[PDB]
Amino acid sequence: LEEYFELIDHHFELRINGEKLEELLSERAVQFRAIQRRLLTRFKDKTPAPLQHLDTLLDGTYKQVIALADAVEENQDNLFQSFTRLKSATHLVILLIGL
Amino acid sequence: ISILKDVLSKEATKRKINLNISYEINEVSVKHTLKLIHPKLEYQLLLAKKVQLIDALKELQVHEGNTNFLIPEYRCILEEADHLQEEYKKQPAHLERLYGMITDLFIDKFKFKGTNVKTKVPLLLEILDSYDQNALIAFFDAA
Amino acid sequence: LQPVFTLKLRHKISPRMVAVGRYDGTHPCLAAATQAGKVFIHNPDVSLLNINQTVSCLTAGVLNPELGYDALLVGTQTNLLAYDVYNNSDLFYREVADGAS
Repeated sequence: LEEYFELIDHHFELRINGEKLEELLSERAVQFRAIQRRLLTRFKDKTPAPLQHLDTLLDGTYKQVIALADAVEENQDNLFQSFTRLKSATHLVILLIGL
Repeated sequence: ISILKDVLSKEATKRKINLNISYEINEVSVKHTLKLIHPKLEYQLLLAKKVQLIDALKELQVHEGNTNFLIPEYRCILEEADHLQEEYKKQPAHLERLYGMITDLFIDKFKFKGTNVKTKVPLLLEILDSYDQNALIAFFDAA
Repeated sequence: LQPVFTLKLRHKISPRMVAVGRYDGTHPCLAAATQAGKVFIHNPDVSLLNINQTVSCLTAGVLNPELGYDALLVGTQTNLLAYDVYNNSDLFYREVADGAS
């Protein structure tokens, strides 16, 4: 009941980190969509105009989104490993309670 | 001291004096002057970098009221956009003055040793367009 | 004198693009260009109109004297749009190709 709780806490820390990463990816995606709509509006327009470095903001946001996606993937893998190890631990704990 | 040397020699040649100069250099003074200059050039470059994106971010500001999406980084610029824009008007004069002061410092600190380095200026201009302060001091000490 | 009324509108007004027009027929309102190519309308609340295009002219007047409404005109370097703000309906959306300066 004490070396068993630390695995639970590791699992839950990974879960919380995943939720944070996902709520950050949400904001990054919203930024990307907004800048993309601005660029589409500039495209549909006939008259020429400076891009005002909107493409640079788009590139920055795209880099942020890719970084966050890779982070979420790695967190998913870590969470899966932690879940398997926790399954083994709780197997042992049920065994030791049934004995 | 370079300006003083030149102007006093000019006055002497005017008034027929033929004075005697004897200078001296602390080999760390250039480092001190460059450390003095560095904050000003850093501030000018940050000024330019923020005012480049001010208007692009303002185009995004007019929609969706900026409740949840704008990054805090550019959110720090959305407020002070006004002061940034009104300082950008005066920035180019300060940048040109700083570049001139740096090139005069370089030319003079090589002139005291007896050299003539009026030719390496464009490389220094390119370095300042990049402005790697450590590469800047390296170019100062090396050539 | 003294300003008989004052108010602060949060939108940057483009300089030469301002008009006053009774867009409700008897209720005068303010039409003024803004950044991003949007034209705002102050009724006495501000209402936005997505021109989605950099405005270059703006006026307001009586274009058909049969009715008593002011028509909001919006010119762009390649377009020209009359707008009945009350019953939102284009009076005419002409494409100039010479510009609206």
